[PDB]
Amino acid sequence: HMRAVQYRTIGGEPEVVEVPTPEPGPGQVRLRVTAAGLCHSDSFVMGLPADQYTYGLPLTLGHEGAGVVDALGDGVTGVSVGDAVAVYGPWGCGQCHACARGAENYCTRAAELGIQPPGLGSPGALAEYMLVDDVRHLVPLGDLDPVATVSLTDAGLTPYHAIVSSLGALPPGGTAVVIGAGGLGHVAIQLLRAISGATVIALDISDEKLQLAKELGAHHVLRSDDDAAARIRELTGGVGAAAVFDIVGAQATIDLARSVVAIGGVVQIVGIGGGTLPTGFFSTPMGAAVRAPYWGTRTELMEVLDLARAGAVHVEVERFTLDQAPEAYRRLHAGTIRGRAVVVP
Amino acid sequence: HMRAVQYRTIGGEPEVVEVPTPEPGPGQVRLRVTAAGLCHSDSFVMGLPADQYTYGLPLTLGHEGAGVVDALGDGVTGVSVGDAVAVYGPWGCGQCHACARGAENYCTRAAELGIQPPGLGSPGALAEYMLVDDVRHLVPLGDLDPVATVSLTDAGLTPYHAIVSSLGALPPGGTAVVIGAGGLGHVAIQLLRAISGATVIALDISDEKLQLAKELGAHHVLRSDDDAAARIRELTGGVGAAAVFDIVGAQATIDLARSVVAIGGVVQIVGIGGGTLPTGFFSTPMGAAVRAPYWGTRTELMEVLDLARAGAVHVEVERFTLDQAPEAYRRLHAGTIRGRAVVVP
Amino acid sequence: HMRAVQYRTIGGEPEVVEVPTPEPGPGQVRLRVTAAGLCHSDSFVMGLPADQYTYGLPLTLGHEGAGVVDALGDGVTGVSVGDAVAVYGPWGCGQCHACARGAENYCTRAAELGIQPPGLGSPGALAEYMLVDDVRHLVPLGDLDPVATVSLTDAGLTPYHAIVSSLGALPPGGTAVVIGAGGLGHVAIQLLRAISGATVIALDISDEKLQLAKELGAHHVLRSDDDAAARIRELTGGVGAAAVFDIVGAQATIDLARSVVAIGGVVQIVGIGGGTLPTGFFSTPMGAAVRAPYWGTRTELMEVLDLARAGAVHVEVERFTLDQAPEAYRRLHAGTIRGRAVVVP
Amino acid sequence: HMRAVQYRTIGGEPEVVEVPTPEPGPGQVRLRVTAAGLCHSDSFVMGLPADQYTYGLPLTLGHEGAGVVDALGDGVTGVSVGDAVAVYGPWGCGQCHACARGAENYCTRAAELGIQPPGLGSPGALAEYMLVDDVRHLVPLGDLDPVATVSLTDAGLTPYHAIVSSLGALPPGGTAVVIGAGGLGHVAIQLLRAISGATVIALDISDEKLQLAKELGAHHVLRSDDDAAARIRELTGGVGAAAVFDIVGAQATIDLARSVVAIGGVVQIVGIGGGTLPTGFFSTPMGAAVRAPYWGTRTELMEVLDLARAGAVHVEVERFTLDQAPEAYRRLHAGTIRGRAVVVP
Ligand SMILES: NC(=O)c1ccc[n+]([C@@H]2O[C@H](COP(=O)([O-])OP(=O)(O)OC[C@H]3O[C@@H](n4cnc5c(N)ncnc54)[C@H](O)[C@@H]3O)[C@@H](O)[C@H]2O)c1
Ligand SMILES: NC(=O)c1ccc[n+]([C@@H]2O[C@H](COP(=O)([O-])OP(=O)(O)OC[C@H]3O[C@@H](n4cnc5c(N)ncnc54)[C@H](O)[C@@H]3O)[C@@H](O)[C@H]2O)c1
Ligand SMILES: NC(=O)c1ccc[n+]([C@@H]2O[C@H](COP(=O)([O-])OP(=O)(O)OC[C@H]3O[C@@H](n4cnc5c(N)ncnc54)[C@H](O)[C@@H]3O)[C@@H](O)[C@H]2O)c1
Ligand SMILES: NC(=O)c1ccc[n+]([C@@H]2O[C@H](COP(=O)([O-])OP(=O)(O)OC[C@H]3O[C@@H](n4cnc5c(N)ncnc54)[C@H](O)[C@@H]3O)[C@@H](O)[C@H]2O)c1
Ligand SMILES: [Zn+2]
Ligand SMILES: [Zn+2]
Ligand SMILES: [Zn+2]
Ligand SMILES: [Zn+2]
Ligand SMILES: [Zn+2]
Ligand SMILES: [Zn+2]
Ligand SMILES: [Zn+2]
Ligand SMILES: [Zn+2]
Repeated sequence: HMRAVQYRTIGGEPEVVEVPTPEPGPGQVRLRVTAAGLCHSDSFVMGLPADQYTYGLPLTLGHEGAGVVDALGDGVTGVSVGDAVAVYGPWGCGQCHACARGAENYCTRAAELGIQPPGLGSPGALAEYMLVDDVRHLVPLGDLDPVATVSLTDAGLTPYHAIVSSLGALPPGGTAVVIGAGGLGHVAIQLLRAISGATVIALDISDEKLQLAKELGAHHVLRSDDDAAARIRELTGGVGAAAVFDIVGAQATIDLARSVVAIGGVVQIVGIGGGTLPTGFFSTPMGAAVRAPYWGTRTELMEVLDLARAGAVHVEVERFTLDQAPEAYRRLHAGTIRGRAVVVP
Repeated sequence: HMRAVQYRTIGGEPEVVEVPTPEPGPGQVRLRVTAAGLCHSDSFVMGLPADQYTYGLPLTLGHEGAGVVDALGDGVTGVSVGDAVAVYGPWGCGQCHACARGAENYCTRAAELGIQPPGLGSPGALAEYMLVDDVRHLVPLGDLDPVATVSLTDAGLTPYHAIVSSLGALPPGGTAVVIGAGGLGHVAIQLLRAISGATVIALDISDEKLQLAKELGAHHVLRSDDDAAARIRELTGGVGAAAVFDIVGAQATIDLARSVVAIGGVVQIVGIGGGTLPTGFFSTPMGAAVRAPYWGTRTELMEVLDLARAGAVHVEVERFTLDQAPEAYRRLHAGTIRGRAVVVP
Repeated sequence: HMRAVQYRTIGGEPEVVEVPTPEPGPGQVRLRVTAAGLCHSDSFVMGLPADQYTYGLPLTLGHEGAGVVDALGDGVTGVSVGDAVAVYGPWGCGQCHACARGAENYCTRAAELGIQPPGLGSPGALAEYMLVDDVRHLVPLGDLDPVATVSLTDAGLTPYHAIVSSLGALPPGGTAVVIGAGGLGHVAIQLLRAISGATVIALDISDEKLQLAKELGAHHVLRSDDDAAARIRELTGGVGAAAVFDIVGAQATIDLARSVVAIGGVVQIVGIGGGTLPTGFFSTPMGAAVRAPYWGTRTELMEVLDLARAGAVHVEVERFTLDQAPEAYRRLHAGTIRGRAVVVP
Repeated sequence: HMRAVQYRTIGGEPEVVEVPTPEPGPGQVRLRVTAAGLCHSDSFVMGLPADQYTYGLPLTLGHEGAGVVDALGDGVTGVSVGDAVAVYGPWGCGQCHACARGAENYCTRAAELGIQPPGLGSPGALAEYMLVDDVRHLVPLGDLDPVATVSLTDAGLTPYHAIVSSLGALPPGGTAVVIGAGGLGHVAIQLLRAISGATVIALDISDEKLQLAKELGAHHVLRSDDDAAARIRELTGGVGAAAVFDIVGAQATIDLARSVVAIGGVVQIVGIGGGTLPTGFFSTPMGAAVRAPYWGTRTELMEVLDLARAGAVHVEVERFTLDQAPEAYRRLHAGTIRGRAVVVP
């Protein structure tokens, strides 16, 4: 009845399979999927041992989703069949203190209630159709290209969230360091330019990726190696960086972040790569804050899409078919994706 | 001993005159003036009746000052002879709650203590030399061109201050309206682009000035006439503008601001033009805030200069000599200055 | 089938009448009403000429509602029959930028969509039963006394909102002025003590009401008369008040607010009493902001109720029956209610 | 010429000694010391090995200072002989971006320029007289008791700073945990009550100290032991604490802080006790921030003193003479000081 990309066996690769076409229950909506982004978080999930994997098998992947509204569940109002929409991913209960400010990413009853994001417990977007639990998890696209913008649902939303949180500690004329210019990173750079006055130093491990970072707005680019810290120190007059966004989050990138963050600065550990930053006296500088944020808010998604509309941010897309999804994931693990891999089913 | 531009007779024009070269008292510094901006606030001061004028005669004009440090007063440390510096203008006591956060513009003991800005009570910058009361009112220029950047001391500082105050009410994807694209206005536009994601609508009364506004970053430009409000309504989907910066502040521009500010929006009345905005229920929308800010903070000046360094903002300058200062002021009143008039003595 | 208090004829008084007991449509919930507060906003609505009145006749009054969940509409989840809940009143669309941060009070599509608060267009709480449009407009009471706390839905929520907005301009050791110690006012005073370090000056026109204000936390109380401004000036060392909350909002109380707000201060015009504050240069001080807020946010309601739980705030209640509702409204207009009139049907 | 308490030999105890009475150089002021607080930071400094100790020998101790102005240095204005003043301790350059907002605690040129706080490099307050570098490091006392309030210069200032930084993450009705109810801790508790709506859970290791914490405003007190985490979990409905202030900062107290901080919460590591908090994914919860703040700002000091004036905070003082300073330090290390040890010379 419909085609989809699923994780089905622990330690195995994602596979294109045929599954039932779902029907919207009451409250729910079905989208005909127009675009679906691939995220390195998916590689992280599939790289988990059986004892640590909690999302059930099979799992349709894909938590960056956009589409056209296909069918309405019982009692649904707010959207009409035919509306083009992006999917807000980090679902929450809707009612707690956090959910009420739109910050369903920090919902305090989601684990207890078994609420799970699409592609991370609930059925994802890498399919011809998908279900969304509730109308508040849908944002209008207007006449934004779904393929061009779908990744703003995470590749944009997540670093935007990290940046907005950090703005107090990034005055104009301060310096922001971005470690990793990939899916999130290449959007992170653009977002720092759009809404701060900060000088942006990007880092990565291919010249080719550094060149894209330069073009996307990075004032300075640097290889992520042993020299990085000292060059960043030189670039900031020895003061260090007011803000550091680590989009890798390995021990070594975190170590780098610790050596270059300024007095009173902030480190957002965005990338999930196995490290921790030892925060405390004589480890991190005085006044320096460290945080590992997760995804972002409903308002923030809308805001990121509005930046797309205004031409202030865009995704560098590498386009694929549904059948190529496995192939594309292999490319992503190998580091041969330029920007974001996006599937059009 | 030195040449200067002064206001000497009520209702009269500024004149080039010869005066004593001042010597720095203890705490004070003398600058050899490298650049001096002209502001429409000066026209406002000289247009005051005798009973309302409080700055004493004669008065050397010019509150946008930059220079090279010429001589040190007794006990001065912090600066060296030869340092290039911008002058922070809205002087305060240094010690009250406001002064301590750097916001000497909102100093609560300045009037009581007779503290007055250079060119607005104290001797100004339109001269070959000038005195600054204290070292904390000097900011380093580095290798910024004094002539290009001097006006960032007010033409930049003032609207930057207004914008920073308003950022909470300007999410990315909201709309900011700028009424008046003159000295402050043409910098205001650039600053909104540098540090917000907001769509900028500029307004003015010459096509020529609107064209410069477009080039400087305004997404949309509009003649400031009877149609303005409805076009702004159309441009925002009928919601109105999240923020309005009125750099004219006449009753009519204020009236315009009131008709277009959105629910929960903000109006910064920056221009001094004789009006007031009737703020209250069924006059201003629910949640809408109105403010008449003054100048800006010490940190904000530094921040604006750092934006100049990073190429994010600049002043469109029209250059003059000291002898042409009167001529230049006539031009400013007539509306035939492109950006900012700057004198080099 | 059920008893209710309605406004039925323009210029007439509210009447106890018998109406149909409503049934919950899909999405909706019915409450058995445990308490219903009376607000002076209701007097304002009933005092409107026919051409300005937009809520339709008849209208069941009462926008401060609490209850026990009586029946669930089709497809409703989140609440169970038997749950004790407060009603969040300033309803919005749920989906716009403002609604998504919980600030349905500043919803930008409510007027267009005909969305109306209970007791202010939709059927209110002064009845044995009431309908709520959606589950997100219900907050749990836990084991808070509905009668004691119901007025926190507006009498608390509204000034809390005004205070939270103003906190940046109320450092500890600054002074907050509260003009009017009535339903909102007597809670406003308590809230300023709970969550700021500000010295509180309350004002009113009866000694008896001033005495309650003193007891509820006001550091200083003053008759609202010609001497008020100078006493407030003396009390602040001539600086003025960092924040002023006018809970009357008549021209004279607004005039008072203008004369006493400090440089860089803020005025929240909370009371609806026909005035406007002329905001602008030489009318309001430099940096002073003026705002007419409306109600508050979803998070703020929860926060106010949590303060009640912690014993940090309470409502001084004057208790009535449904039959006494008209009588109680007469008392409120005459100024002989101590704190808040609350009806228990 | 004058008596003072100094650290003179590595690993040795502080001694009362006779030294020259200092004279104010230009810019400087001499205080006749009216009170001098003892801080556990001093124990930390004296417990340092020779290779890690950087403050030179001898060193007059005492960084909580208050006094009466005794003599003016050359060119000093702002203060008069006879003015009662508290000493702002975390000195900075005065001119950098941080210093300009008053945050000399986060000055980015202090280490480079050898600027050192009184009692932590510069000569301290535990003496009959002391020198202050500049007038901006003095705050007026008014008619506050120097002995009662002197410790607000650090015991108050430091946690106030930590709390103010955390307020965004402490809505009213959230929970704040304070680990350690000593000099800073017992003020921290009061400050959380004064300026937030948060429920306060204090912890310590003596019943006697816990009892004082209860009296000073702690809603709940708990022994700092193996049960602490679970009781805190029970007390917050399993959500955890929105904010945790660790005033011990040992590995075990930091471990406790990590287990109880909520999703989106914040940990301020205030105490210097040798630990670090491993901040990062699956170590700290999503959105949780960790920071090790240092001292506070100029505005914050003023604000804390203004809270004292208003009766909102006070120091529980244990009074000593200069000769008893060594004895008092022994007591502090042994944990037999109730609140703050204060010396009156
Ligand atoms: N916190 C969140 O909510 C959240 C959300 C989405 C993704 N993520 C995480 O963010 C990280 C990045 O995701 P993505 O989709 O952008 O990955 P990606 O594969 O698109 O990009 C990774 C980039 O990191 C670069 N890189 C690798 N090692 C590096 C090093 N030592 N120094 C500098 N650069 C280095 C690569 O060259 C590449 O450009 C992942 O760990 C992912 O799980 C986190
Ligand atoms: N608040 C403060 O602290 C502060 C500081 C500096 C200047 N100002 C004030 O700001 C205002 C502008 O100063 P400036 O130096 O930029 O003046 P300017 O002469 O450089 O520019 C004025 C601009 O306003 C435009 N204008 C005039 N009427 C208009 C209308 N009805 N609609 C749209 N545009 C209109 C003109 O065409 C011109 O471009 C003045 O009133 C000045 O006194 C205030
Ligand atoms: N902005 C909003 O969203 C919102 C919400 C609710 C109520 N309100 C408005 O707030 C105002 C107060 O409502 P309430 O229910 O507390 O009224 P109330 O009748 O309970 O209290 C009014 C109080 O104001 C006092 N007062 C009257 N004139 C005064 C003066 N000149 N100076 C000082 N005190 C004076 C009275 O003595 C009384 O104590 C009303 O205008 C109401 O419509 C606004
Ligand atoms: N970050 C800063 O800028 C700054 C400033 C001043 C002081 N400090 C540091 O703050 C800490 C406290 O200073 P103080 O003067 O208040 O010390 P103090 O001696 O006055 O108080 C210490 C308190 O901690 C309690 N305590 C010890 N171990 C504990 C545990 N495991 N659990 C709970 N409570 C415990 C003690 O019983 C005592 O009440 C020190 O480490 C000091 O160096 C930091
Ligand atoms: Zn992802
Ligand atoms: Zn939730
Ligand atoms: Zn000016
Ligand atoms: Zn001042
Ligand atoms: Zn009301
Ligand atoms: Zn809405
Ligand atoms: Zn200390
Ligand atoms: Zn500094």
